[PDB]
Amino acid sequence: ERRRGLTDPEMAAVILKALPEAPLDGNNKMGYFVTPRWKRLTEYEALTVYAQPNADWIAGGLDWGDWTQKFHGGRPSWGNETTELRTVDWFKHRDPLRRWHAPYVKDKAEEWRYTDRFLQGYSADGQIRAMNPTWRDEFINRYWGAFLFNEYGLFNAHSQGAREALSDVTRVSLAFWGFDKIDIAQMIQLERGFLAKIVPGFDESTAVPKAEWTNGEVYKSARLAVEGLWQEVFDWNESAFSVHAVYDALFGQFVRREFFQRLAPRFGDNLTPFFINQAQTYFQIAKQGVQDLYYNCLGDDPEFSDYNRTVMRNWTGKWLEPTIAALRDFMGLFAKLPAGTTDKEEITASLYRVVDDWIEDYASRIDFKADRDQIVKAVLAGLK
Amino acid sequence: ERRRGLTDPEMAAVILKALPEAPLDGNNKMGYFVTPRWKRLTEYEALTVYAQPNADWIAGGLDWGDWTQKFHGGRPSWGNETTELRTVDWFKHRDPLRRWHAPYVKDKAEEWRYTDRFLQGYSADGQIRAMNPTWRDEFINRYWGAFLFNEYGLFNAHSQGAREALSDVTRVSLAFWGFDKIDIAQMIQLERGFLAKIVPGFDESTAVPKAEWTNGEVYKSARLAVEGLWQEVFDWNESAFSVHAVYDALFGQFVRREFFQRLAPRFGDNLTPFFINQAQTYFQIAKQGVQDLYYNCLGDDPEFSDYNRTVMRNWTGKWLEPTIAALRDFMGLFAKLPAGTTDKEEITASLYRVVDDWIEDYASRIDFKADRDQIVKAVLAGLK
Amino acid sequence: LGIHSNDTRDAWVNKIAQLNTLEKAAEMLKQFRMDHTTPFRNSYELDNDYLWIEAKLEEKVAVLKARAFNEVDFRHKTAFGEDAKSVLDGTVAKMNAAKDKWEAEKIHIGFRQAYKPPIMPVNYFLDGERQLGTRLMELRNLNYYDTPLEELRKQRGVRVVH
Amino acid sequence: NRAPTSVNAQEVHRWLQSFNWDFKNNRTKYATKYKMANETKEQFKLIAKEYARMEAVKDERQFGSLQDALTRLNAGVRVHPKWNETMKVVSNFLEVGEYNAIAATGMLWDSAQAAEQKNGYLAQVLDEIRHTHQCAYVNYYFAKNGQDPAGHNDARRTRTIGPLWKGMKRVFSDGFISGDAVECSLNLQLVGEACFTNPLIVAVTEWAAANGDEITPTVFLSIETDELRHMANGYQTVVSIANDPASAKYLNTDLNNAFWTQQKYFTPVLGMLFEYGSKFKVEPWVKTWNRWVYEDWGGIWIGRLGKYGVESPRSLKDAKQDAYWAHHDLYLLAYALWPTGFFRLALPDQEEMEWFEANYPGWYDHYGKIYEEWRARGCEDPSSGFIPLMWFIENNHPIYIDRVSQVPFCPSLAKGASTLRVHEYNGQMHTFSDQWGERMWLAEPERYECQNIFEQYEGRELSEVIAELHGLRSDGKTLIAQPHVRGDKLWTLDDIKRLNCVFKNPVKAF
Amino acid sequence: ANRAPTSVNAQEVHRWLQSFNWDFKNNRTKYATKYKMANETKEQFKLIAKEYARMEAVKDERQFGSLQDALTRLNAGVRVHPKWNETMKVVSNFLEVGEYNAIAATGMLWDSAQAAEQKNGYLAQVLDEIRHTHQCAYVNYYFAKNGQDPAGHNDARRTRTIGPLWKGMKRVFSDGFISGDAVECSLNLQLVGEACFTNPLIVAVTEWAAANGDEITPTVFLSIETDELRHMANGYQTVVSIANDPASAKYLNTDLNNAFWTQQKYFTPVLGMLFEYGSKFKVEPWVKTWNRWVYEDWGGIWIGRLGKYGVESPRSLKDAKQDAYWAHHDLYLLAYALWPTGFFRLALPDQEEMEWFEANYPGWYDHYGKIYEEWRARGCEDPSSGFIPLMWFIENNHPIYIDRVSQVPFCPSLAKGASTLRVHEYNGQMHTFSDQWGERMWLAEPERYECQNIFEQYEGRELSEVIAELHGLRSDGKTLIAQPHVRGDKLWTLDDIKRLNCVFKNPVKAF
Ligand SMILES: [Fe+3]
Ligand SMILES: [Fe+3]
Ligand SMILES: [Fe+3]
Repeated sequence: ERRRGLTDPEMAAVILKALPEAPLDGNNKMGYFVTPRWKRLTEYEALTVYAQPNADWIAGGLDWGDWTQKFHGGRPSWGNETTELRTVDWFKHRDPLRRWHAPYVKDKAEEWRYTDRFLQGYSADGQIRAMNPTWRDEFINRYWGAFLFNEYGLFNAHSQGAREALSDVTRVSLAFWGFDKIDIAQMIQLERGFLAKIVPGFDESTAVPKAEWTNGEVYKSARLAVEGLWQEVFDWNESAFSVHAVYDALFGQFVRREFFQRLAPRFGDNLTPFFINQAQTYFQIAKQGVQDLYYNCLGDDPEFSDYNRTVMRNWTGKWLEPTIAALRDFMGLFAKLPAGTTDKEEITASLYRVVDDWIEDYASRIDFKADRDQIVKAVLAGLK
Repeated sequence: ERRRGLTDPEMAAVILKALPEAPLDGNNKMGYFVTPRWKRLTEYEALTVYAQPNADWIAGGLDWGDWTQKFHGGRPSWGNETTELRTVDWFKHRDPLRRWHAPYVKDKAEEWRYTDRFLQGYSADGQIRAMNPTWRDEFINRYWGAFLFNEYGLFNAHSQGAREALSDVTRVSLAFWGFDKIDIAQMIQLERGFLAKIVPGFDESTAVPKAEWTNGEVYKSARLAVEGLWQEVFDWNESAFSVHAVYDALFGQFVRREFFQRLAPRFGDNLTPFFINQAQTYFQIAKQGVQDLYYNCLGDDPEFSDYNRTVMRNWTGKWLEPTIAALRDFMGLFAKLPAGTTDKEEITASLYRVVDDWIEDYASRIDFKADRDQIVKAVLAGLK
Repeated sequence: LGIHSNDTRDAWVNKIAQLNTLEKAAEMLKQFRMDHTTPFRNSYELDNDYLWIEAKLEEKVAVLKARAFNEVDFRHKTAFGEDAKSVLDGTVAKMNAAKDKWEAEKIHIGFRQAYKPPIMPVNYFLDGERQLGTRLMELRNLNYYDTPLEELRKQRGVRVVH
Repeated sequence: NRAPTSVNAQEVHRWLQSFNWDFKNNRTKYATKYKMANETKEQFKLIAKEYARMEAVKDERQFGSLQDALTRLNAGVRVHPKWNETMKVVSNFLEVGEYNAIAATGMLWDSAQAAEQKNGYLAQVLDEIRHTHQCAYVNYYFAKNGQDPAGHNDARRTRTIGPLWKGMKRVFSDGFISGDAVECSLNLQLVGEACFTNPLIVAVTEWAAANGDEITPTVFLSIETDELRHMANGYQTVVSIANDPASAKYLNTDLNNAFWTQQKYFTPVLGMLFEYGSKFKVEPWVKTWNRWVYEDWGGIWIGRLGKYGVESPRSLKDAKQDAYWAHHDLYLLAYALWPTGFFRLALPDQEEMEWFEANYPGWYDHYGKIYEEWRARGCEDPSSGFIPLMWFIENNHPIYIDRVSQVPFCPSLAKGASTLRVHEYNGQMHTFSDQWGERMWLAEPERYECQNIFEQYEGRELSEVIAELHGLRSDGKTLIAQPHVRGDKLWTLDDIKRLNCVFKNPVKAF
Repeated sequence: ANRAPTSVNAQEVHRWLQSFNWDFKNNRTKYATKYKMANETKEQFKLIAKEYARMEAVKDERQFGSLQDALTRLNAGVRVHPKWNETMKVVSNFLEVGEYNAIAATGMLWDSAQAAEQKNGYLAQVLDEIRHTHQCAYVNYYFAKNGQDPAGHNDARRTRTIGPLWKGMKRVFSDGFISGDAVECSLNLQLVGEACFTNPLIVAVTEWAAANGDEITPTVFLSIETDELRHMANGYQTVVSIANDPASAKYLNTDLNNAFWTQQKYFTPVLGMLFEYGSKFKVEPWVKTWNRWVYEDWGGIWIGRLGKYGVESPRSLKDAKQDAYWAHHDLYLLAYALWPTGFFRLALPDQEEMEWFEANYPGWYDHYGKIYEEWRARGCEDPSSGFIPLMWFIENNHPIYIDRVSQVPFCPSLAKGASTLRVHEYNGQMHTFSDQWGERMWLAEPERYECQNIFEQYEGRELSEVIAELHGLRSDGKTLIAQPHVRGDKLWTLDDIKRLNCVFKNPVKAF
């Protein structure tokens, strides 16, 4: 049948005859010319950096000349004109988790199989018998279910970055961030489907949560903000920064951590916290990469740090107002909780936790002057 | 440098010359004579069944003759004398999850890496801040930590079975059950170590939980039952059965599910539920396997079913009273909670849930006549 | 001489380093885009270096505009103080009024030459790209093969050298 | 207390269509003549976690094979030197194709309005990241474990010296992402992947097996396992545009331009890399190209879309007419310019010349005569002071770069296409090798302004260009590119410097 | 939000493991033991169940990726010399039984330990032994599915029970592992078994497999090898835990000597046989390999290291060295004479094999090679000859005995090696011994050693009846799994064996 040069005696003899005495170059490191972020070059950098064939007029590019084929009108395939942020090298960014495709989908596959085992054990254990029926029928089904559309719009605000990103490291980072968002939306739907399976009369149709998202008053401003982030922003860097360093960091953090992960445990719902643990893990993972790109690389750029920080403060001011409006509207979800679930003191404390985290992690890195008390009072206007 | 026969031209020519024109036999299935539990024979069955070289005087063995070397005094390497239970074939058992070593360590490694990511995300998210301090300091540190020793003793109750199990399928199942128990104990200690890392002044030494387990009051009957199940039983089958179908199924299920998995979330603790989810997953998986071994294979044995059910009901009666004592003593833990955490109605409801699950899953499979009200009353006698 | 560093790039780096006001820098960038960047450019003298020089000029203009504009102005105004939304809308109206693909192409290429960021804010400019490009592609690709290459050559105004 | 239950991917995917909601600005951000219908369904019902699990299984298989048994077998070294050289180009060029396919499927994800079509595109986005890293890993493995890592270790910066890389960028970078998103989907999925990339991956595995290479099969078979989803993606793109009239106005023009774009580069380049880049031949490229383009693609795959308005490209006959000799003409040019590459090139030896004459009657009297003349002048001996580009100069055979496709061509010499068109527009001259690319330029002159190697390097000595762009080996002197694949008598930068070869713009004579 | 990303690694959990055990009255070993394992005995390796799982799953991933993907595409299972395919049948199945019984041996040792860290080392080895069991089984499975001759690879678990080499395999690698004192079992398994033979054997097996075109065995067995450092530490820790117990000075050395002799009595002839007679391409003479393994590597470095705890080199070592030189040649004579009882195909040594033998074992030819030439002339490979070498043994008055204790076949009237025969009748039963050490073992502990040998079990039965009853047939239903050659044609059938009319006799009945 098929003869292979590796095993076929005649072909192998011919190859071995052709072979040199020793390797023709002693420098056997792929990517040796890449500057390592850490002590020595990692597999991740060797496989990613300089895969995008930029010419030097896009900062950091190793190529020369124009694109071979441009858009009608002359728009370059990639260009400095697609974002306001400037830099001396777009290839400077490193995912602090150093994840290329293999480690990335390995981690997500581990999560998927662990989730499968958890759901099987949870159903066989009958742990649903401890869940408050009103919390499950109203809050998980309708409002937690409505948050899926928030995650989905946030996922979609990443497509134009997947197209326009000016380097391979930024492109892979952005793709992994957006993929995490879609994963979270699908995990919200998965929990709803699981409830439909183990709870008679529970409806996994997305119609009730979708009507809450598109027509309800608790998620109105969140939807307006998400629609703006997704379809009204053409700067891919503005999109990534404002999704992750403004809107998600405040609104989505408060909704996931300070409301559902906080209140579900009081209603016997250990099932939603299981999925919100995954969401929080993904957020915390993407935060390191977002901070690397926008604070370590662009915000600290040796030539454009000041201009870049001006632009990010601009974006922060632009997207803080709708983010605060979204938080204020969501504040109306507390009036629908059964009496005694939570007091204004706990709500105030959790809002302060969210805002203080956002100031430590994002606002202060660009010298954006945020008033935590002013922001908390603006959001608390929606409570009482 | 070494020449390999596969790639070396001269050696490969010699080997290829020696090769037959076609395979000498057509039956290329390595466990073809094994009776498959499912439609076709599995990799798990092929790799496991009949690895133990039992002679045929041990039910199901395919070898002949006596052991070549025995114990001093004449005791066989393996013999029918090590267990009361009788069967027509010790190789009938199948793990319903079909776990041989590769899928087993694959799942555990998945869980481990997921746990690491979850802990990194939880510490980065600052989720500790919402935990009750008294719950963390007294109930995680002292009592959830003390349960570590319960799990460790249950794990140690498997060593005789690992030496004495009469087939490879039973041996592998027993080993995986024991390994899961030791894993849970280590996960309790790991949670305590995590809390010592993220909470200043939290002490991860086992001295406090160990003093609770060895000298305390809420765990005394649990410790006595565990010491007996581990060191007083010389029957490997009685050990496995009583640990998994009597003691763990009632006491450990109540402590893991109806106290900690139920009350930790009422105190802003989503961290202990994370590990109790793994513990419950393991318990449910081991339950499937235990039910196969004891109810499907031994308890439904075509010629010893009545005898095996007699022996299992005897073991159940023997170990149910010490398990009830464990639960009655652990009832005293409720008096230490903050007032209003739970009422007698909730405690009774959880007790009935555990007892009904136990009767459904274990007690009724051997026709053991268990009074749910009598069991629950005996346990509730220790509420104060 | 040099592919990635040479004297032309050095001379233009020194020329750019001497721009202090956003007005002069934006004027220089607009003039450079008319002179050296398109098929309709005024000269192919800088054909090997103009993309890099334009990137340098864009950096200088962007820095000056960030310094000189306020947050709303940075978001909504061109480097020449015009309202980016009005400029975009007027260009789109002109494009929608275009009769054939020749006028449409002139409109699109002129818009890119005049308003490419950092002249117009990126959001407005890429919205303009979306709409104007749709119109240009619809006009161009209709009956693409109908015109014989001889007639097409005459319409493009191309001098046959071989 | 219940039966153990989970949820699978399809149960979640059932509701994914409803994930998208209606609002005024829910529209694509990219210029497009078409409108994708917002009820398009995807064939594969994947969620992100299920996609991760499927890909992670394949990744374990492949990386376990590479890390353990192929390394023990020394499989990275026991490959024919010519195939080791071919694999530098194949892997790095394929890697740019995959990398740009990530951005192209991002544009498609933006363009689709049905959430299911978006999901299919998103799966391809993740897949293209996987494929980029797999091809990169091929180069990384051959740099770490092969007989000659130079070019395997720095192709990302050393590809940019030679002319073949420009046409590769046309077909697999700019043809994928620059233009109408539907046009880019045709360039990528309908034409690029269906016609060429999938069969190319399979054939490259066969040709790597023949030449002792077990790394490329291990990786490329794994890549190929993903391509049914991408074929469904391209099919669904056609289906999702078929009901709007823009489809009937524009789809066949876009499809023909995409087909000519991809073929103009892949017909010569792939045949060259198979026949001249290998020791053991699997199959002549005439038959392979005929089966791929006319039979597998133009016949079956294109026919499957007749109900949606798709017709066979009107340039398919022109492509077939031009295809026969194209790769031999191209190998003449690529070898003559060997110092600009990042790979070592071999002259056809006696056995190869016999095989070529058997499969391409007339090959010897033109190509083999030229090659024997180059050999007798010492094209392989560093001290000869001869580079075959000098032969092209002395015999008045100017090499041009096509303005649109970027493909080098020598019209006075080529046995295949021999048409030269030179125009002057606004003080600058453009050279065209065929009617379709020239019309492309005349319709959209601002889409094609790439500078060729002759314009960039005009008036520069070859050794200066090689030094500036890092075409040297780790010792600092030997060139990465070579005119032979032997282990001794390598050419140095000083050998190239002595020739005193200076790049001239071929159009200046006009 | 607000805190550093933090996690807990295995070392931090393992630092508290020794406290997991608590004191109560019945907290003792359930097995008879002369020794006391000290608590506060540490383990070298700081592992927890989950970290163990992750590090083992990494290896599993690499190994099964190799096997499923690249070695399958390369036809590695087929392109193996036929002799090595046969040899791998035996090596894989017998090592499988060894690993499987190591599971129960380490379960008993985990029972015997009182320090939690020592318990944990033993537990990790329990899981490792399950892994190795499944890995050896997977070797047999891969060769059954993809190799040149599945028979023997596909039913070895029931067809091993026909032959006499399997009984000795059970004695050393099953009963020696689990029957007796837990410390004696540890000496058999860890100090002697793994340290002296199994660990070097696995590496040697990969060497010979690679020489013979096998890449499946290197792929699986290097993976197995990467776990043996922890198992060596387990054996060492056992010795350390009993060092301060006065029982050690009384008993440790005689247990170590008994264990070493047990292991060596089987592995000296059988491993040399499998290496030299079961391969085409030779890596090394077994005499030099044996001297390096037992006398130098183990009796020197390893035992010398243990010497600080009162462990002295075994007193049977000199006898073992004296008996090693011809042991495997004598054994292969016997194993080829009884080829129909095997589950693997044996070959006569060819001309270049005989030249290698006489180059490395001067005088091999005039004894062994002359016998093999005579058998070949008798048609021992030809099914129509009607000649089984056992018939030559009977004609020439060379009774073959089975040692009561070791189960090794031996022919005292023919062996260039030991050549001793002891027969005693005890209480109506006769017992035959080949060495003084095993005779002392039986005289000391007669109720430990009551294995029936093949001659007592098969006494009076025709060979074909035994083969058919025990499933020694290929799937066609008539061809023997065992063969006297490794060629693809002229395979013996149950009918040729039935025409032989070979009826098993008990050789001790003559006394
Ligand atoms: Fe691809
Ligand atoms: Fe693809
Ligand atoms: Fe082992």
